[PDB]
Formats: sequence, C-alpha cells, structure tokens
Amino acid sequence: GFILAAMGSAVGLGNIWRFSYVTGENGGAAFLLVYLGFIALIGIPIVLAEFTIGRRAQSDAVGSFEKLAPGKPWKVAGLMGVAAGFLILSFYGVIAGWILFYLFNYITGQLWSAPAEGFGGFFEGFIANPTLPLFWQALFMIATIWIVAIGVKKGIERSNKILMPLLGVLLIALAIYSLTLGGAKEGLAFLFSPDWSALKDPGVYLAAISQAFFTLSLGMGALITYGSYVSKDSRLPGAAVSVAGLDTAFAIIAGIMIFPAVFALGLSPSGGPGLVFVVLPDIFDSIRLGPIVGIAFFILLGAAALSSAVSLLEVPVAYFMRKFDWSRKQAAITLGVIITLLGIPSSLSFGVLGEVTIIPGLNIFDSVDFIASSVFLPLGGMIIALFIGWGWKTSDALAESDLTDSVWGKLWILSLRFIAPIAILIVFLSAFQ
Ligand SMILES: CCCCCCC/C=C\CCCCCC(=O)OC[C@@H](O)CO
Ligand SMILES: CCCCCCC/C=C\CCCCCC(=O)OC[C@@H](O)CO
Ligand SMILES: CCCCCCC/C=C\CCCCCC(=O)OC[C@H](O)CO
Ligand SMILES: N[C@@H](Cc1c[nH]c2ccccc12)C(=O)O
Ligand code: NA
Ligand code: NA
Repeated sequence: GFILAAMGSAVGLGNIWRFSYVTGENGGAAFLLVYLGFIALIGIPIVLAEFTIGRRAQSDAVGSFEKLAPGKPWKVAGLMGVAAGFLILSFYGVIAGWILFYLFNYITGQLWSAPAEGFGGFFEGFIANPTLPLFWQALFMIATIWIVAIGVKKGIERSNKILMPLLGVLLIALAIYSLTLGGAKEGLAFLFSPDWSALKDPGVYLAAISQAFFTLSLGMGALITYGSYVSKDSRLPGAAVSVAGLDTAFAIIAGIMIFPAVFALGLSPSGGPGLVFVVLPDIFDSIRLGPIVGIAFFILLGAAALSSAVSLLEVPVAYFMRKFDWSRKQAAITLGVIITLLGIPSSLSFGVLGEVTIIPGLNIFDSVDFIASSVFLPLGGMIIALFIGWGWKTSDALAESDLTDSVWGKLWILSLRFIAPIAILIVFLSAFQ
C-alpha cells in the first residue's frame, strides 16, 4: 500500500545519476561491493528503524522523537535531517532541471542527432551557461513547491504505480541494448571485478556509505514520515527489504546500462556528474527511433525525480509547520524559494563559480553534497539506530518491527545497537586522515 510511496521516494536521481558518477570515480566493483555490504548490514536495519519509529509515533520525523522521547536529545538527528533536506534538495533541483532541459530538446528535436560539438560539448555548453540551467531548475522547483503546497500527492503515487514500473522495464531494455554496443566485457569487469587496492582507500567507504543513505532516502527522517501512515497489518521488515531491494535493483541495472556504453563510447568512468547526460544521448542516437526512446526516458526519469523532490521538500515543510505553526502552502512556498536560492550558486559551480571551494578541495556543488550526504545522513542515521538500539527497549522495538520472538529480531537489534553505529563511526575516523 503506502510502501509503494516509500519506493517512490527512494527511487530517483540517486539511482541513475548519482550512482553512476560516484561508482565511476571510485573504482567500480570494489565500491559496489562495499555499497552492497552497507545496504545489507546498515541500510536495511536503519530503514526498518525509521519505519518502526514513525509507525509507533504516528507523526512526522521530528515530532516522533519528542512523542516517544520527551525532552531527550535524540531529536538532534531529526533537526540534522531538516538541514540535510535544505542542502540535498538545493542541488537535487539542479540535476532534475537538467532532465527537463534534455526532455525539452528531445521534444524540439535538437538532440535527435549529435550537435557539431558533440553531445559532450552540448552538455558542457549548457551547464557552463550561467542562466540557462537556472530556468529549468526554477521550473522543476516550482512544480515541486506546487505539489507539496496543494497537497496533491495522489497525482504522485498513482504516477509511481504506473510510471515507475515503466521506468524499470525501460532500464532493463536499455541495459540489454547497451551490452550490444561493443563494450560489454570492459563494462562488466569494471562493475563486477573488484580492485582490492581500492579497499585500501578509506574514501571509498565514505562514498559508499553516502550513496547508501542517499539512494534509500535514509538518514534525514523521510522514511519516518512514510512509516507513520502505514497501517499495522503490514510486516515492516518485509517493506524495508522490498524497498532496499527494489532501489538496489534500479541502481545496478542502471550501471549495466551506463558503463558498458561508457567504454563503448570510449569515455572516462570518472567523467563526473554529467556522465549519464553524455552517454544516454549517444545511445539514443544509435537507435533509429531513439528520439522517441529519449523522450520516454526523460519523461519517466523526470517523474521519478519529481516524486523524490516532493519527498525531500516535505521534511522541512512538515517541520516548520510543527515548530512555527505555518500553513502548508506558506511553508512550501517560503522554504521553496529559499532552497531554490540556495541551489543557484551550486548550479553555477559547473560554470563561472567553478573556482570557488568551500570544503577543502571541493566546489560548491560537491561541498553541499558532502555536508548533506557524507556527514549529515550517516550521522543522523547513526543516532536513529542508537535511539532504538539503546534508547528504546527490545520488547517494544521487536513488537513494532513485527520481529517478536525471532532470530531476525536479535539480528536486527544487534545491527542498530553496535554493528551499524560502529561501522559508520569507523568510516568517520578513518576518513577524517
Ligand atoms: C513491454 C514489453 C517488453 C519491453 C520491450 C522489449 C525489448 C527489450 C529489450 C530489447 C533489446 C535489444 C538489444 C539487441 C539489439 O537490438 O542489438 C542491435 C545491434 O545492432 C546494436 O548494437
Ligand atoms: C505503446 C507504446 C508506448 C510508448 C513507449 C515508448 C517507445 C519506446 C521505443 C520506441 C521504438 C523503439 C524501436 C527500436 C529501434 O528503432 O531500433 C532500430 C535501429 O536501432 C536499428 O535499425
Ligand atoms: C516560468 C519559470 C520561472 C523561472 C524564473 C524565476 C527567476 C529566478 C531564478 C531563475 C533565473 C532564470 C531566468 C532567466 C532565463 O529565462 O534564462 C533563459 C536562458 O538564459 C536563455 O538563453
Ligand atoms: N533517494 C532519492 C533521493 C532522496 C529523496 N528523499 C531523500 C531523503 C534523504 C536522502 C535522499 C533522499 C534518490 O536516490 O534519488
Ligand atoms: Na535511490
Ligand atoms: Na522518485
């Protein structure tokens, strides 16, 4: 039921866009290994943790901590999630803006054939433009603010009820097609033959733990909100697995679509954020009716991004209504404008503001992404796990998580109580050296 809504949030640009350029510049299979290891040992338990919290509390993220734990400082994760909601959405609307621009050019037929400067140069010229991405960012943000304020979200999960299975099938089709382009052995080995020297590098673990929290909509309390509006019929840990498995499925299939085509096109896997925006247009170009494939793919991906951005904007909006007694439309608009303003310099980091560094060695886009995804999400996720692991009580924890008198229940508690917090902790200390 409402578990589909959680998948609507989980599956988005993190599965196709982010997963690609993070996996690419981090070795590939070695990264993927750690990534898959984190979803299992850290991801799924914490996803189940957020479901458990919301379902008992029957409230929003930050409100859940106060109801379950009045006055206790456990709510610092919820507050940290609010800040992450601002940061992540700020640049998320920028990448989603890129999708709408690419959608437009397939509608006008400008991307049907390769431009004079090539698809790479086309994307370069677009993001180097100071004001052209800003329009499409605003256009996407306005649509997000619109849906959140009006509260019309059944336009959204009737969408991910049809459009998301369509996205999955399309990706499966494109993944198979990409393997025929002549870079299959190079692509699969990159993705599934681990380089053990990369496991020497602590930064790989931090990138994997970041992608894990990002792709699962985890660490900021977005899933806590979904869990509150889940009836008690529903076995939560099956939901947590199904959510994690489906999202993992979307990402891995996307990798099989991208990287074989990357080596086929003779591109670098460490290309950057615009990797997919260079590969896909040429794949579609190799297809005779590829413009139609292109139009369909960016309509579907845009839908997935929209349903994820609504999920993102909801976290600060729901908070500001609980704390400052704002109306839904007021909160959505005000925060919407602020977040969009916050996204402008981030979008300019691909152009005239490329020289600016905030985090040492990282531009504005990478800095915001770092602070939100590599710091806030796993730190907040740690606190959430610690909350159930130590702050809760096993009897209540297992009761809500539908894992009473089970071996999985003890295994789940063990994850949240030690294995997950220590793993995130170890990654932190090793990375910050
Ligand atoms: C809703 C029904 C199923 C979905 C659509 C069915 C098509 C799925 C996969 C088709 C992939 C075709 C790949 C093979 C191919 O055409 O190779 C051509 C070759 O010349 C290109 O290098
Ligand atoms: C009922 C249909 C719904 C619309 C869904 C979107 C359509 C997806 C793909 C359109 C047709 C693709 C055909 C493949 C193709 O043109 O390959 C030919 C070329 O590569 C070889 O000569
Ligand atoms: C109907 C969408 C409204 C978007 C405009 C909101 C203004 C605030 C921030 C976005 C700034 C971008 C507007 C300028 C613009 O149209 O650029 C177009 C391209 O540069 C065309 O070459
Ligand atoms: N999971 C989504 C992005 C997302 C939506 N809500 C979130 C909350 C927290 C972290 C990430 C998200 C994606 O992969 O595209
Ligand atoms: Na995802
Ligand atoms: Na989505």
